[PDB]
Amino acid sequence: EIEVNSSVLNDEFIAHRLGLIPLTSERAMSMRFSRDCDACDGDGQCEFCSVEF
Amino acid sequence: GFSSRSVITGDAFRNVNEVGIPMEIAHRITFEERVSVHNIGYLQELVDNKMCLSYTQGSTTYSLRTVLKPGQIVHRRVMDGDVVFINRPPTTHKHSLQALRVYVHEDNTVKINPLMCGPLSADFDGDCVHLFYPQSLTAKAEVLELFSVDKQLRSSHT
Amino acid sequence: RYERFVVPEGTKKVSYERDTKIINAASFTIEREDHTIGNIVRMQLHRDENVLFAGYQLPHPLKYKIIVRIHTTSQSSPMQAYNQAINDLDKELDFLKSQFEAEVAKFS
Amino acid sequence: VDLRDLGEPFLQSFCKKAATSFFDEYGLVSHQLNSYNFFIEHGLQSVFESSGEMLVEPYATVKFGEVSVDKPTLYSDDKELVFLPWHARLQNMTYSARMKVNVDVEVTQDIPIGRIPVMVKSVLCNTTEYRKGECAFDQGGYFVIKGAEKVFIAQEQICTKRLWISNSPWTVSYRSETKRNRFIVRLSENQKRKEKVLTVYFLSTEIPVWVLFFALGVASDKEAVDLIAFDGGDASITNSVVASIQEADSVCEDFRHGRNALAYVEQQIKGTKFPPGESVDECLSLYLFPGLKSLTQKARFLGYMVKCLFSAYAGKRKCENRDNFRNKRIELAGELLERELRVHLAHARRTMTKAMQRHLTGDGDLKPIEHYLDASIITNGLSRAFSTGAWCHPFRKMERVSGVVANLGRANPLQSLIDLRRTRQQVLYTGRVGDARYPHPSHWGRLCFLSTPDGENCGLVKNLSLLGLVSTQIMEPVVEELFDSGMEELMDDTSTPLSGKHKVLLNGDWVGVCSDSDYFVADLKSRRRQSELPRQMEIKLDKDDKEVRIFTDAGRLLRPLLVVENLHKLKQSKPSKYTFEHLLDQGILELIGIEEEEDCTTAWGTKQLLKQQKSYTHCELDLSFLLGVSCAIVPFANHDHGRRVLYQSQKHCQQAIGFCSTNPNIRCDTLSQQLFYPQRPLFKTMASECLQKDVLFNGQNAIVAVNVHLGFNQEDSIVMNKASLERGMFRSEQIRSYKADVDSVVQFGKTHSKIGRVDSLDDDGFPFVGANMHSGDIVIGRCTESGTDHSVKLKHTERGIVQKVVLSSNDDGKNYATVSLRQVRSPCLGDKFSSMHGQKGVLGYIEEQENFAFTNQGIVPDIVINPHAFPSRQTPGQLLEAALSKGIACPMQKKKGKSDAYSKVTRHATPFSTPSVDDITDQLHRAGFSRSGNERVYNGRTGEMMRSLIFMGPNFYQRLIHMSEDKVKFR
Amino acid sequence: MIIPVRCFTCGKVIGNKWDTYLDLLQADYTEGDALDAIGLVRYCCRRMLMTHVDLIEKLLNYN
Amino acid sequence: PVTYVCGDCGQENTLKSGDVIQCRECGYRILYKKRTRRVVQYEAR
Amino acid sequence: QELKLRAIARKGIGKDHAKWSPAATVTFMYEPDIIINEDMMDTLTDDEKIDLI
RNA sequence: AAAGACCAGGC
DNA sequence: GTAAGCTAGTATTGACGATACTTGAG
DNA sequence: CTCAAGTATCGTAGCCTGGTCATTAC
Ligand SMILES: [Mg+2]
Ligand SMILES: [Zn+2]
Ligand SMILES: [Zn+2]
Ligand SMILES: [Zn+2]
Repeated sequence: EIEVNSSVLNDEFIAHRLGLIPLTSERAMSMRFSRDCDACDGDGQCEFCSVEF
Repeated sequence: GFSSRSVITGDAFRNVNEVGIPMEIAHRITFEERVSVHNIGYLQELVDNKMCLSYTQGSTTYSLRTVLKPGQIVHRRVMDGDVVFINRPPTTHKHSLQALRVYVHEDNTVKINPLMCGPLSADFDGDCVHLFYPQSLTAKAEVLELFSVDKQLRSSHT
Repeated sequence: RYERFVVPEGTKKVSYERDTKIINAASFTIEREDHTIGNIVRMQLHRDENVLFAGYQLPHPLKYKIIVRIHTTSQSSPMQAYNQAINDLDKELDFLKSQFEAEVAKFS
Repeated sequence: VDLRDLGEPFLQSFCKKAATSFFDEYGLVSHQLNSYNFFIEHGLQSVFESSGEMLVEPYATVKFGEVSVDKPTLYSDDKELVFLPWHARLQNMTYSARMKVNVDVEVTQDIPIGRIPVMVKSVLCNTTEYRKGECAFDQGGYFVIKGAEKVFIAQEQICTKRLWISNSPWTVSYRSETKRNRFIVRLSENQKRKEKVLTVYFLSTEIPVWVLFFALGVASDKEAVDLIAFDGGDASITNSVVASIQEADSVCEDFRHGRNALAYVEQQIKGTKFPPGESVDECLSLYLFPGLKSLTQKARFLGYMVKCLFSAYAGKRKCENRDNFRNKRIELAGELLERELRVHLAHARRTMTKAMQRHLTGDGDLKPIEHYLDASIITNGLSRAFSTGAWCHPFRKMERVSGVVANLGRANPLQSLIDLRRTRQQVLYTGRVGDARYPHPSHWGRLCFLSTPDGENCGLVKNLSLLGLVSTQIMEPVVEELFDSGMEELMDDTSTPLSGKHKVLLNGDWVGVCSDSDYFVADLKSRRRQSELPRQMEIKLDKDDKEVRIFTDAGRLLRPLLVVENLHKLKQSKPSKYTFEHLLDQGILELIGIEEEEDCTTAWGTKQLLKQQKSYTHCELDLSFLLGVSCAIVPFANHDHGRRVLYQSQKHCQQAIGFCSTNPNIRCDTLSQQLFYPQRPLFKTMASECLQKDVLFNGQNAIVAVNVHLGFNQEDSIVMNKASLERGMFRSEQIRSYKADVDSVVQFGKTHSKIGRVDSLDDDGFPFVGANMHSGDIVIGRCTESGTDHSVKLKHTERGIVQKVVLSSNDDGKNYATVSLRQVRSPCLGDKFSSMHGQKGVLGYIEEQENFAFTNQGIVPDIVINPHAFPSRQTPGQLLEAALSKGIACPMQKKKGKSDAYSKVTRHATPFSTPSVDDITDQLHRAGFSRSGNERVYNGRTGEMMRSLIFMGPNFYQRLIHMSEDKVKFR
Repeated sequence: MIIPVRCFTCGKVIGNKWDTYLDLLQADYTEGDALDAIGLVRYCCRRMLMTHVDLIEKLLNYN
Repeated sequence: PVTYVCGDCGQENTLKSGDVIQCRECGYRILYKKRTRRVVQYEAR
Repeated sequence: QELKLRAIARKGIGKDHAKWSPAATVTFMYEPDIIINEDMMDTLTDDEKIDLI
C-alpha cells in the first residue's frame, strides 16, 4: 500500500521488487494461511497470518 | 447468428472434434431456445443460476442482465457440449468449414487438436480463426449433419 | 482468487470405484494431487507381490487431479494393497527422518 | 615498405578505431542534416535570386534582396519565448521559423514572407548549442508538423550531368535545368528502304545535323567529319554521313553559302508553337549547351555527341541502364524543399501582380509592400505538403508524387533509426518494373542487399549501409585548379584535330583535354589526399572511351576506404584514438563514390587478404559494414537463408519490445511499451562494438532447449517457464493516451450525472492521478452546456491506472487534454515471440518449474522449442549463436591453472568474419561441456535419466507487439 | 532499470551484487574473473550480470 | 482542491474555470495535474 | 523525491508464486559406476591414452 | 457520411 | 470557378489484351 | 468495296481484411 512515490519508477515495479526480497521464515510451519484465519480480516498486523512492514 | 475472431493454439489431450473457447468470448455470446415441455426444469435451473442472459415473451425484449411458461425464447450463454463451426478466413481455404463441440476455458486463445491443422491448413505462428454460432434449429441440424468430422472423414478432393 | 490450490470442493479427497469388467481391480481418484504422490505410490505398489497392475494418470496435464489404477491377485484386494503401500511409505519416511537428524547432529 | 611487419592484429585494432572515429564524427543521420543545412545556408538565396526581378505594367518594378531566417519563437504574450520541439509536440503546433526578405520597389523595407518547418538538431533548432525536453536516445532529423513527427524518404532520380544513349529509335540525349535546353540527336528513317540519317530535335524543331554544323560555323565537310572522328572503316557510318549530307542538300538550296543555313534555322525555329523571344544568335548563346563559350566549342561538342551515338550503333559502346547506380542521384531535404518552395513563391508573385495592377492604374496610392504580398501562401503550402504527403513531381508540372514524407515510428529506438535511412525508386504502375526490385552489383558498400520490404515495395525501398554517405554540392570553383596537373585549353579554330588526347568533362561539360591520362588522374588523386582539392570530388578514368570524368555535384553515394600506399604511416605515428579528420588529412582514408570504385582493386576487408598478396589499391574497414544497421548487428547473419534475414531485419526488430525513452513524462504517444529489465546480448559484433549503443537490441537472453514437450510446441509453438515469468522475465509496461479537444458550446466538465459511469472525475472533467479506470468508465468528460454531452468512454478492452493528465492550449484558441493509462503485462497463452533468426511463434503452454527437465546443476529451460523447426526453415545460425553464448557465460575451469584463464575467449560472431566451428567447440570443451552442444538431462516428472541428449543454450529472444488479448473480437 | 533481485532461471539472490561487480571491473579484472570472485557458478546467474543494462542513471537526469 | 503545475517552471496554478490553459509566471501553455494524497493498494505479484 | 509505504507479508508456497520458494536450486544426480577393461588398456600406446583422456 | 492516403497481418 | 500561371509546345520506368480505323482488290 | 492489317488508342492490370490519418478555401 503506497502513500508517496516521487521516484522515476512506477508502483508495480516497486511492488514486484518488494515481493521477491527473502524474509526470515522459521515461523512459517506454525502460522496459518490467510484463507484459513478467522481471527482477523487481513488488512493489518495479526498473529498466525500476517506481518506488517 | 454471432461470429468471433481469435488466435489459435494447440491441445493434444482433448478430442479431435472438440474446440476450447475462452471465457470472455463464451459469456457474451448467446444461444436461443424455445421453452416447452421436456425442458421446463432444466431451463429453470439455468435461469435460477443466472446463466441465461436474456429473454423475450411474445416480442417485447425484456432483459435479465421471471418464471418460465411454455412458449417464449430464452437466450442462455455458451456452455459445454454446444456446436459451433470453424473457418480460417478463406483466402485459399475453400473447403475448410468444420463443425466442432465446445468446451470452455480461462485463457485467451482457441484450442484445437493438432490433427486438425491440415484440414484447416493452419499453424500456430499467429493465425486467427473465425467461429460462427448457429441459432436456428434447422441450421443446427444442417451443420451437425453435413459438416461434422466423422461425416467428412474421407476426403472429397482425393 | 488464488485460493483454489489445495482445497477441494465438497467432494471427497479420495473416491473409490470398483470396475465391472475385470475382477480384483479398482481406480482411486485423488483430488489436488499430481506426480509427487502418484509416482511414489505407483513405485511402492510395484514392490508388493499381490499387485499385478499399478499405474497413475493425470486426466489432463492442466488439472490438479490424478487417477490410480490397481489390479491385484485373489490373495489380497485393491484397498489392502493401497493402504499397505501408504503405511510402508510413512514408515520409510520416519526412518529417513531419524537418519537425517542423526547425521545433522553429528556434523554440527 | 612491407605491411607484414605491421602485423594483422594491429591492423584489426586500427580498423576498429577508425570506424569508431567515423561514428563519432558523422553519426547516423548526417545525410539529412547536411542537406537541410546546405538549403538554409545557400539554396534559399539561390531560389530567391534565380527567381529574378519583375515589373508590373498595366511601370513598377520589384527586386528581391537577401533573405534572413531567425530562430523559432512564440508570441503568446508580447514577450519573445524560446520555442522547443516538445512544446510543439504537446500543443499540437508546427515547429517553424520566420523568413524575411528585403525588397526594392520603384514606380525599400524588410517584409516577412513565410514560415519554413525546422528540422530538429539543425542550424535553426533551438536545441543545438540533460536539457529539459530531450531524450538521451534521440538524434535529430525529423519535423514536427501539426504536432506529429515526419521524415523525408530520399528520392532517386537519373543523373542529368551525362549523355544518355537509348536504342528504341537509337537516340542520344542532352538534358539540363531549363526545359528549353533539351537536345536530341536521333538516327532513323523519316520516310524505298532509306538509309538511316541524323536528325536534331532542338527547341521542338527537327533540323538536319549538317545544317546545324554549317550554322555553328564549320567550313568544310572534311573538317565536319574530322569533328565527328569516325575512327575509320565502318561503311554504315560513311553511308549514314553521306546520306545526311545529300539529305541536307535536298532541303536547303546551297546552305553552305553565307548565312543560308542560319537563315534556315531562323525560319525553322520561328515557325513553331510558342516561339522564343529572341533572334537565333542569342538563342544559340542562351539555350544551346550552357557552359560552353564559343560556337566552335558547340560544334566540337556536337561532333562528340554524334561520335558517341555512332559508337553505340556499332556495338563498341553499351546503352545506359537505369538500374546501375552510377546513373542516379539521390534527393534529400534541400533538393525537395527548393522544388516545393519555387511553386508557392511563383504562386505568391502571381497573385501579387494582379493585386498591384489595380491600385497602380489607380494613381500611386501604392501601399506599403506588406499589403500586396500575402505571407500565408508559402506557409500554408509547405505545411499542407508536409501534412498530406503529396509533394511535387520532379519534372511534370502541376503533378504530385506520394511516397515522399513518412511518419516517424517510436516503438523502439531502432525503428526510429531505420526510418531515417531509407531510399526510394518511385514507379508508375507497381507490379510491372524491370530489374528495379533486385540487387545490382553497384549497390556494394552503399545499399544493403539483404534487408528490404516484402509487400508491394519489395526492392523499391532501400536502406543505407552503415558507412554510407551522401555527397553535397561544392561551392568553390574547381576548374581553374585542373590546369596545375597537366590539363590544357580547348582552343577555338575548329580546324585542328585532337587525336590521342583524352577529353576531360566536369559535371558533363567538356572543359579541356589531356595528353597523358595516367599521370593526370594520379596527380589529381595525390593532391586530393593532401587537402588542397575537395574531398567529395570524383575522378574516373575511362580507357575505352578515352575520357576523364570529374563529378562535384550533390547526390552521389560515398564510402570510406583505406589507401594502401599511404598505409605505412601508422607505424611512425602514435596509436592514440584518432579523429576522422586526421586520418583523412594524412591520406590513410579516402571517400570514394560509385564510379571511381570501378577503377579500384579492393581487398575483402580481411587484412589476411591484403597482406598475403599486394596487388591491391584499397581495403575495406569491415565486410559487415556492407549491410544496414539492423542487419549488421545480427549474429551469424551469413549463415541463414535470405528470407529469414529479411524477416528479422525488416519486420521483427521493428516490433520488439525493449527500450522506449528516457523522458517519458513529456511523451504523449498513442502507445508506449517497455520491458522491466532490458538486457544486451552476450555476443559482440563489430558494428555493436563500434556504435556503442544498447538500444539496438530489444529483448531478453532466454535459455532455450530444443526438445518435444508433450506435443504442446508443434506447428511453431513454444513452451515457457512459469517461475521465470514470475521473477520478471519478459514483463512489460504499456501506456496508452486518450486525447480530446475543445474550442476556447462544448467544454470540459463533470457531466453532472452517471449516463456512462462517473466515479473518478473531478469538477474539471478529468480523473485523479492514480485512479483505477475500468472498461465502460468515462475518461474525458466533455459536458456540452445544459447537457446532451459528448464524452469519451473506454472501450470493451481498455483498462488502466491514470499516470498523468496534461492540459495544453494553442495559439489560435483551442484547448487539448490527454489522459494516460498504465498497464502491466506478463505473457499469456497467445503472445508472439521470435528469435534473432526469423523463427517466430506463439506461446502455447506455460509449464511449472518442477515439471521441467533439469541438468546436473539444476538449470531448467526458460523456453522449449521443437526440433522439427530446424531441418526445414534453413536457420542454422541459431544453433551456432547458442553454442557461442554458452561458451562465454560459463566459468573457465582452469585445467592449466594459469592467471589469464579468460584471455582467449571468443565473442564476436561478426557477419562475413564469423568464427569457425572448431573455435566454438573448443570453447565449449574448455568450459567442461561436450563439443556437440548437448547435455544429459533428468526427467522432471519421474526423475529418470532421459535417453536422448538435449541441445541447450542462451538465445536472445524478442517479445513482439502482437498480443493475444488484443486479437479477441466478437460481432 | 535496476538489477533484478533474483536470477530469472534459478532464483538466486543477485540484487546486492551490482556495485561490487562494478568495483571489481574498475580495478582491472576480466568479466569472468569478476564473476568468479563474487560467487556465481551457473552460467544462468552469470548472464544476468554480464548482460544487465543500467538505465536508472539516465532516468535520473532526464525528468 | 484540484490544482495544476506548470511543466516549464513549476508554479502551482489553481484552475477552476475554462478560460484558457496558460501559466502566469511564464506564459507557456502546458500544465500537469498534481497527484494529491491517497493510498493505492497493489499485489506484490 | 520520496517513497513511503506499508506492506503486508503472508505465508504461501512456491506452487502459487515463485517468491515463496525457499530453494535457489535443489538437484540430485545419479551415482556412476565406471569399469575399464585393463586387458584392453595395455593395447594402447600412451599418446593414444592421452588422446583418449 | 463517402472517397483518398498509409501501415500491418495473411493468401 | 476554381482547371488546377500558359504549359507545354513529344522531347524520362509498364506492359499486354481489347476495340477501332485507312489501306488493295478480287 | 470489304477483310486484314498496321497502327491507334483504352484500360486493367493482385486481393482481401484490419488499424490509422486528414480531408480548399475560395
Ligand atoms: Mg501461419
Ligand atoms: Zn488473522
Ligand atoms: Zn541462476
Ligand atoms: Zn510557468
